[PDB]
Amino acid sequence: MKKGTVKWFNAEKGYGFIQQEEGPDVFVHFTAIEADGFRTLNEGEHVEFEVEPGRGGKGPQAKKVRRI
Repeated sequence: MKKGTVKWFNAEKGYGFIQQEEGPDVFVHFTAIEADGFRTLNEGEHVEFEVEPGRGGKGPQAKKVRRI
């Protein structure tokens, strides 16, 4: 479970990318976002994300994303 700001979140498509203290971004999708209702984020805002192995194309996906 990592927490970081979001670079961009396409609500029209259902995908986004988050960047933690590490460095690189993460693969996030509406099928991973963990919220109760509106699963839309805002660029510049903080949000959590649980990077998983066989979940995202590039590998690390936001299996567990949170709004912050």
